[PDB]
Amino acid sequence: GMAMNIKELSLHELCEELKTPAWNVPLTFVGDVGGTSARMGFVREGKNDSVHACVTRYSMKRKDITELIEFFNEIIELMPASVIKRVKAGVINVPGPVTGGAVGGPFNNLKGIARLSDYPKALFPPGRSAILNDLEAGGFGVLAVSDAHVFSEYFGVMWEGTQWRTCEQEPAGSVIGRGRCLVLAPGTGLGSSLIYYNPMNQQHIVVPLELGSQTIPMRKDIDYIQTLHAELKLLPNYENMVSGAGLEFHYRQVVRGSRPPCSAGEIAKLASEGDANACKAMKKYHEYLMRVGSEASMALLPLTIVLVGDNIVNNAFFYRNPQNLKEMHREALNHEMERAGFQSRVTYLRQKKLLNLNLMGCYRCGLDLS
Amino acid sequence: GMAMNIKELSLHELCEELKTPAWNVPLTFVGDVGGTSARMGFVREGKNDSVHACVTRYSMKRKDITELIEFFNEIIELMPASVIKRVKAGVINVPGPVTGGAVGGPFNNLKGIARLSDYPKALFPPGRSAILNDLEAGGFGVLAVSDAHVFSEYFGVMWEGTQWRTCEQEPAGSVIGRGRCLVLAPGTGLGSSLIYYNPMNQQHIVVPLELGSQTIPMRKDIDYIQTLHAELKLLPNYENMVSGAGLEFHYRQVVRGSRPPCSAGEIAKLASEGDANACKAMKKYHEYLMRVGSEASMALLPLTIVLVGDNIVNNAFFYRNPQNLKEMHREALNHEMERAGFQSRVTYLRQKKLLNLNLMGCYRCGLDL
Repeated sequence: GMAMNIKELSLHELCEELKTPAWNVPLTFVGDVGGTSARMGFVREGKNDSVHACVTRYSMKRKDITELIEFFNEIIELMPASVIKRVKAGVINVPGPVTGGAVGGPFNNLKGIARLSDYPKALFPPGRSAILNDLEAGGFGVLAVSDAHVFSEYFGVMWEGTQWRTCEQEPAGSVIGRGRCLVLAPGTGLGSSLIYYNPMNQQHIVVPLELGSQTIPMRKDIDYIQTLHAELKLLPNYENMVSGAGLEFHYRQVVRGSRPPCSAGEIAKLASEGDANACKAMKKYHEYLMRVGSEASMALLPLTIVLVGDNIVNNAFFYRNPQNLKEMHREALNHEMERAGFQSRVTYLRQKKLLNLNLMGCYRCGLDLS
Repeated sequence: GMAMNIKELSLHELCEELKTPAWNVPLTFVGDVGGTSARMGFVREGKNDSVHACVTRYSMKRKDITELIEFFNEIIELMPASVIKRVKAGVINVPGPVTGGAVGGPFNNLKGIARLSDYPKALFPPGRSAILNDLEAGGFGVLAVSDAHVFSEYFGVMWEGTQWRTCEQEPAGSVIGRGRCLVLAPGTGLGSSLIYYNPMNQQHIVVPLELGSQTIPMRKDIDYIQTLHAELKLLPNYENMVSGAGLEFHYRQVVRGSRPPCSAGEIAKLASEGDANACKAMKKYHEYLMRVGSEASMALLPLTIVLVGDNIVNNAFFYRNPQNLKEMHREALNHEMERAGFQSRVTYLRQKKLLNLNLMGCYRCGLDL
């Protein structure tokens, strides 16, 4: 009964899976491309707008984005032409910027440039293909979850803002809402995209952002910011406070050289076990994330803010704690324009169950290419 | 030449104009509705995607948006049946929020709620009508200028960024460009909208923003910001620095009591005459506008930033001064992320010719229907 089903198989197994009756339907080709590995295969529609994907993991051995073409051709050389003929769209996500929806890179951990024109037209049909940024795909993934009617399975409400009930009929967290949805991916970095709903075309549009690189506006933390400024030799941006590196800094500031310096991972682990210093560090982290939220809540007027990614799912213990919710809520309203209720109109949600949003995003984006 | 013409006429004269052969063509009804006045009439297409509007000025004396209906009915009762038949679409802009392109308000300077359902279907035909927010119309107006091939007539390049040449072959400022365009409207307030470009279908989409209400992030101006904080009893936002009130503040800080306070109008006038203090005040204003630009250049990665509005046109003397332009440019690059060239990617343009972008936006939106 799962609405979102991903099976990871070998290439030979994938080829067998595709010849089963259930897969004798329109297919979308999808590729989730990370630094070390890529997951690529086919997505089909199921009962009740469910989504079934069958992908194969490929190792990016050469650390070269051009290697994707060898994978594409390997699939075309192995798959019967008659299976590939039912491919109606092709969309992949790459770990870097994309011009048009065609030309991807440069990348941090990979050589070369992803070019859609260099891809085989059999997996990437002309006029019905795209290369997306990871957070654009992420944001399309959020739609796909909404579309498959199981938003409440994958996203929990942290708190409901005042706008939700004036704009939406269903319970908060049961759908994305026909209103702007800001997606924040607080993990090692700070990924941001705005999902816009256009009334004039009956369509939701995913807009990648760089919220994380804006200079932190101050509250009553002048000294705290200056400590990081002196350390980074850079005027701090949100990502500086909301990142692995930021968490490590928050920890250092808490323990004041009375306990060893630790990593992001260790800090989160300690925090899950109730270590007060590590928890305090997490709170500082979340204080700065709520500042991204409060300012963007004003700049972009979102109906919702959704925190996504594995880091968020794994840190559920922080978001379930009612005390942490109150402190986050308080900070998310900490803005002069809260006097007119700008910050309190926004519903905040957190991803509460693991899902590769990118794969699903590739799928969902493909549906608008038709 | 003149590919974008807006003529302001009396109602009786407008009525005569519309019965002349040149206007015997599909028409769009348009209304730019502000706090004090409304401009409303008809737009037609001409040779080479040219655009011709005839509008009338209505006073919003009663300060009530419902009054628009009496204007609509006055136009229908006076205009020949023959002219009203040619209306194919009807779009107006209102100075506040709008849901479902239909229901507008509540407003800060006007009583009541704008409802498209109440409006006469002869001026607002079914399935071909909308109510826009002003910044959205503004943003559509920019497109309309681009569409009508005369971007270069209405907008001047302040400076060309690196990105423009990587996706356009024609001169910067000749078209809006296949990329995001951030519209900033520095006037009494500070309006903002992002004209998103969707690469997958080549569509420009107008997304209203509230960039002006964001908390100013610091550079080396901690003390300057605190001076305004202590005055406003509010942590300052961009609009606090970039507004009539902000300009007045800049002037006060420059003269430090030595001269009585002047108004924004007076400050601009003095600055056009070469008054050093007034010029310094305009520098300060523009310093904070470029800070909106530098931060938004990073958050929203635009291909262009376009400064629009009458205040920008009327202040051309400031932007023509090349020392002023260098100072603005330096501040627009004054961001940590300029080390990766993010601020330098962006082409900055200023509106250099008067044109009611909202009326043209209403027009352009009524073609996307």
